[PDB]
Amino acid sequence: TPQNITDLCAEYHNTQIHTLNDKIFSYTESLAGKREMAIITFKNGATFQVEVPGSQHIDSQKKAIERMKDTLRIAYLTEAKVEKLCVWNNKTPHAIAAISMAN
Amino acid sequence: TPQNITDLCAEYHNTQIHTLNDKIFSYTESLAGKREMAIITFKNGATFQVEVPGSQHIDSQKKAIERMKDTLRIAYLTEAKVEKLCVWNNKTPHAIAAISMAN
Amino acid sequence: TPQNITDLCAEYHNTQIHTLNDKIFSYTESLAGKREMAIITFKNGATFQVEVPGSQHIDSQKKAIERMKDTLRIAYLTEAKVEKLCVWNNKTPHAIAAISMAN
Amino acid sequence: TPQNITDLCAEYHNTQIHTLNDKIFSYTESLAGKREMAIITFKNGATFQVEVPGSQHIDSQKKAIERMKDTLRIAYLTEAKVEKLCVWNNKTPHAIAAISMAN
Amino acid sequence: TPQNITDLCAEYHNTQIHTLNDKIFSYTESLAGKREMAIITFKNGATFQVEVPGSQHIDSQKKAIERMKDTLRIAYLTEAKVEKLCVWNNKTPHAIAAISMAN
Ligand SMILES: CC(=O)N[C@@H]1[C@@H](O[C@@H]2O[C@@H](C)[C@@H](O)[C@@H](O)[C@@H]2O)[C@H](O[C@@H]2O[C@H](CO)[C@H](O)[C@H](O)[C@H]2O)[C@@H](CO)O[C@@H]1O
Ligand SMILES: CC(=O)N[C@@H]1[C@@H](O[C@@H]2O[C@@H](C)[C@@H](O)[C@@H](O)[C@@H]2O)[C@H](O[C@@H]2O[C@H](CO)[C@H](O)[C@H](O)[C@H]2O)[C@@H](CO)O[C@@H]1O
Ligand SMILES: CC(=O)N[C@@H]1[C@@H](O[C@@H]2O[C@@H](C)[C@@H](O)[C@@H](O)[C@@H]2O)[C@H](O[C@@H]2O[C@H](CO)[C@H](O)[C@H](O)[C@H]2O)[C@@H](CO)O[C@@H]1O
Ligand SMILES: CC(=O)N[C@@H]1[C@@H](O[C@@H]2O[C@@H](C)[C@@H](O)[C@@H](O)[C@@H]2O)[C@H](O[C@@H]2O[C@H](CO)[C@H](O)[C@H](O)[C@H]2O)[C@@H](CO)O[C@H]1O
Ligand SMILES: CC(=O)N[C@@H]1[C@@H](O[C@@H]2O[C@@H](C)[C@@H](O)[C@@H](O)[C@@H]2O)[C@H](O[C@@H]2O[C@H](CO)[C@H](O)[C@H](O)[C@H]2O)[C@@H](CO)O[C@H]1O
Ligand SMILES: [Ca+2]
Ligand SMILES: [Ca+2]
Ligand SMILES: [Ca+2]
Ligand SMILES: [Ca+2]
Ligand SMILES: [Ca+2]
Repeated sequence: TPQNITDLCAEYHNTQIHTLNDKIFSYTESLAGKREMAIITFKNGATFQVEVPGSQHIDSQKKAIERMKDTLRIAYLTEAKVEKLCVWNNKTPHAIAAISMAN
Repeated sequence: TPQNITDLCAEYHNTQIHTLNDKIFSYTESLAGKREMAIITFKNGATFQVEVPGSQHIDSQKKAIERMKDTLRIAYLTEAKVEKLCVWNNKTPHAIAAISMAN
Repeated sequence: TPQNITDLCAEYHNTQIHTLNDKIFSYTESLAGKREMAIITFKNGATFQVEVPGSQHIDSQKKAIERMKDTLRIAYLTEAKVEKLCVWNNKTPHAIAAISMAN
Repeated sequence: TPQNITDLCAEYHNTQIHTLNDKIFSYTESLAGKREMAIITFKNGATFQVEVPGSQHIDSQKKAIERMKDTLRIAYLTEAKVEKLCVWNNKTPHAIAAISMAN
Repeated sequence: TPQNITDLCAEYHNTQIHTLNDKIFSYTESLAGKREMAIITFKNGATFQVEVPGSQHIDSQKKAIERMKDTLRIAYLTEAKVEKLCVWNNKTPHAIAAISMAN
């Protein structure tokens, strides 16, 4: 299996790496019906979503989606540096597929 | 798909953005029957709930309701600055739909 | 809908408010069969349980029971000041219905 | 309903209280099949498990077993002082039934 | 039942102990389809996965797999020293079976 986010991201169609090397600037979370999601931004204005669970997910990606929103919240609150995100770039905002964190 | 809490709130009827730019002053949680809910307040007396799950919520919102109460608890304990709340204003106290945090 | 713990407590029979204004002194939790519960005390010796889930609880409370134990453990570990508890006072020890944290 | 760990421990056969008054020295966790468990140690070498779930457990204990593992991990990572453990002494290592924390 | 990670690790085929005595250098998390997993690395370049749940795993392991990803995330964010890992060495990268923390 790939051993880093760059290699993991490159296996998938319609994906790309954003290199942030920065903490999350804002964290937004919604419980509204059909927008049960999180949205993050960085200081540079880059904005990312964790997608609303739907038909494009295999429904074990379901637990993974919830984990990812947990990780973004704790990263925000701990000012953890986000190294890279692997995103689907065919969504607006870009939708997070993977995150890497390093000091 | 919205990129911020203001645009997301505008997708919903009978909602309003409140801007607090302040940490939560009090956090209340209840397990009592029919009042399984959370209430937050700010120093200025603004008071909001996460509603008891009911018929105004769809299946997809149930997990998000639990998530939002987790988020408010950790935000209170971290003294995290709350930027904005998107709220349903036909409820008293007003009911949270979404939160944004930035500092 | 109540906007504070005192008003919420008054919607039930056999409840009362304790005003602690103090951090949790001790936190005890048990996985022993039929005693799957938590117990907290304060420096003045006031002692409270989260009750074992049983037939006296409705389905909607089961998540909220789990949540309350999560809340008491993180409040203990962060030395958070507990303002008030709403408790059923026909249990020994008093059983927690709601909690408020402020200051 | 007991009001302290010592009184809870005395409801059960084959138990005893260990009085540690110290933080957890090591935390071990396993996902290997048939050893889905946690093990903690103290500096003096006292060693305790949270049992692998099985037919020795009633249904109401399964959430509490998961909770106890959560509690031990956060206790370890916060260096929380463990006052007492109630354990079954007919297991090797001794199996945790309850924990109390105080400072 | 084993009392430490080395003895646990000797219970399985195709496993070995790695002794790190270091905090995790990076934490990677993916929800990408069929690759829902975490990857950690240490400063020496040692790289480990928590494997995607699949047919090598029995039902009793599924909660433990999710727990182990929770553990690595919080270990990462607390800069907790990892003492040893027990891994399956017939995977790439080596797959985590168990973890011990001590400092
Ligand atoms: C506890 C209390 O009475 N506080 C009030 C504020 O009202 C609460 O908070 C607002 C946001 C809402 O959730 C109310 O239902 C609560 O009782 C009150 O805020 C104003 O409330 C009105 C309600 O229609 C509008 O939301 C305004 O936009 C708010 O400014 C303030 C000011 O009147 O006074 C107390 O702090
Ligand atoms: C361990 C012990 O005996 N503690 C007592 C207090 O009682 C405990 O805490 C109260 C809140 C209740 O849960 C009891 O069942 C516990 O044993 C005791 O508190 C008073 O308790 C009575 C009820 O029995 C009323 O609730 C009063 O409002 C409480 O002040 C205090 C003071 O009497 O003494 C020991 O700390
Ligand atoms: C190539 C890389 O990114 N790192 C390597 C180490 O290998 C990685 O980590 C090990 C533990 C294993 O998961 C490999 O699959 C990874 O690529 C490599 O560690 C040694 O790896 C060998 C197996 O190839 C043995 O497991 C040794 O015990 C490990 O120390 C080291 C060489 O020491 O080089 C880079 O750090
Ligand atoms: C809120 C906003 O419009 N911000 C702009 C950035 O765009 C956002 O973030 C990127 C990563 C995508 O999720 C966008 O959909 C989102 O609106 C914008 O970032 C650039 O977006 C490009 C696509 O339009 C592309 O992904 C590029 O890689 C990325 O750098 C930046 C720079 O143009 O400006 C912000 O204001
Ligand atoms: C690794 C080791 O040998 N530790 C010693 C303790 O034993 C461990 O911890 C106890 C609580 C049990 O879980 C043991 O199975 C485990 O090895 C030892 O504890 C004493 O062990 C006695 C018999 O093994 C008996 O259980 C007794 O209750 C307990 O106090 C302590 C104290 O002598 O020393 C460690 O070195
Ligand atoms: Ca800062
Ligand atoms: Ca402060
Ligand atoms: Ca202190
Ligand atoms: Ca220390
Ligand atoms: Ca550091």
